[PDB]
Amino acid sequence: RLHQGELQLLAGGVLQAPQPVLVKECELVKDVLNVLIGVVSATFSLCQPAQAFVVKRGVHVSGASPESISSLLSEVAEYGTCYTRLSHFSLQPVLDSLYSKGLVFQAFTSGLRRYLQYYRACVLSTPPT
Amino acid sequence: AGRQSRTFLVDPNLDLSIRELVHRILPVAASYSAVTRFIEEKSSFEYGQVNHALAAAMRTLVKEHLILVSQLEQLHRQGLLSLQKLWFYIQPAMRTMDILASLATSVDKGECLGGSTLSLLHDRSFSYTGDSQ
Amino acid sequence: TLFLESVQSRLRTPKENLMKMQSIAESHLELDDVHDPLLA
Amino acid sequence: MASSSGAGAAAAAAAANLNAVRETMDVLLEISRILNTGLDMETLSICVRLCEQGINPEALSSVIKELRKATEALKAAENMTS
Amino acid sequence: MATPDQKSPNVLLQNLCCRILGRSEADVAQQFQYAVRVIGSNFAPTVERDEFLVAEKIKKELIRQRREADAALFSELHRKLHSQGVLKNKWSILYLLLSLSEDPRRQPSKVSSYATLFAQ
Repeated sequence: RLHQGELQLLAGGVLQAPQPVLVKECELVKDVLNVLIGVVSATFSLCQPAQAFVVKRGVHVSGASPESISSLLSEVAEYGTCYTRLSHFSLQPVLDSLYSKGLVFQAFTSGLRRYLQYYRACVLSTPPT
Repeated sequence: AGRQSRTFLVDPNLDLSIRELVHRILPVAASYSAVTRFIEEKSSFEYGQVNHALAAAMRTLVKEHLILVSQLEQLHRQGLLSLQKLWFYIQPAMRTMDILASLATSVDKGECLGGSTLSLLHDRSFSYTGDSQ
Repeated sequence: TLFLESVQSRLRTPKENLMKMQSIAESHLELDDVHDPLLA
Repeated sequence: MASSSGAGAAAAAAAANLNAVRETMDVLLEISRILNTGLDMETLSICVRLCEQGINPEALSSVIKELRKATEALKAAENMTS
Repeated sequence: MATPDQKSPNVLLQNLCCRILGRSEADVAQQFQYAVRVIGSNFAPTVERDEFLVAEKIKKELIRQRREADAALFSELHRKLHSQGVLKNKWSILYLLLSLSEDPRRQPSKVSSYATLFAQ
């Protein structure tokens, strides 16, 4: 906090640093698990066109700098974005009469659904501790 | 509305992840309701012996599905079901119910009855070349 | 290595992962989803 | 759905500008150290903010010298009283 | 967009005095008054208002102090600062830094305790 105040003093008020919101980690883990399922959380919001979690500006974690924590959370949000977007791409479900990708593609998407099921199983296997 | 899958309204104050899981599972419940309705209606003698027998087999499978659903309810009562575990367990049920609803909707759109119902079942079996179940 | 071993001796001086994955799947995968062994 | 993606990029650009400012401030601190100015991180930041406000360097230098003499007398009194 | 409450130069000077003295604002009131008197006094324009000229003067002064390496480092840092373009008044900051430079070779003339007599 002292260093951020010093940086703001040096920046002469021009760098409106987003206010560091201190959140308990025992919550950050929940947000991470939601990201692993592509779910937006209080700190990470889902950008629908990108199917991507967006970190809330000014996330502060105890014991770490809010900027470094934000960087870590940005990487985790990128991973969650990849998971959710890949799920959506693979989520093309039914070989309806409008399905033009053929049976080989449909079987590929079935295998991908199996893979994503295994991924979900792994995510659920992740202990929240 | 018609021979369509049932749509559901979810309480807006639910957790977004819970609401999305509910909306993902509800398609299975709607398909199950449609298949059970088709089985119970077309099992009447007026639908002909072929359509009646198909509906009866669907009704038996719906009974097995209800048994499965009751077992899932029991698992929920034990607290051993997580949202990801719930989603995984309903995924096979979701796909089976979706196949059953697609067959029901194909019979209904074709108004398939008796031998026509057998034609619709054959055409659905050819349509399920990629779906062994 | 031979020197160190001889010096210490004279001075008296000083599939399983697949099974684990199967158990994890059984604990976390739905009964009906076939495990893909390459994916597993 | 598109709009949500833009705010992240805008925030990243603002953070990059802030990081560049921080780097510049660190460079200025290093220069002051090389110049043996005697400013600490808090004092250096205050000096930077004051300089941004237009203070005359001759007046600032005289004020700094007088403040340093007063601070030295106060520090000697504080060290004598402890 | 509420540009961070950059407290007026008097408040900033008071905070600076408190930081330098290591005392609370209430303990530096006489020093604050002295600062206000100094700041209100007309100061002559700085000898050089050119960033590059100021950097060259700093390098020359460091060379006069036999700090040629420090002169080169100063010239490099000045080039970097000019290229960064974050500071609006490069000439003023350079003049301040030049005024605040201290010669490590000149043994500090230990300020006789007598200077405190005028501080009151």
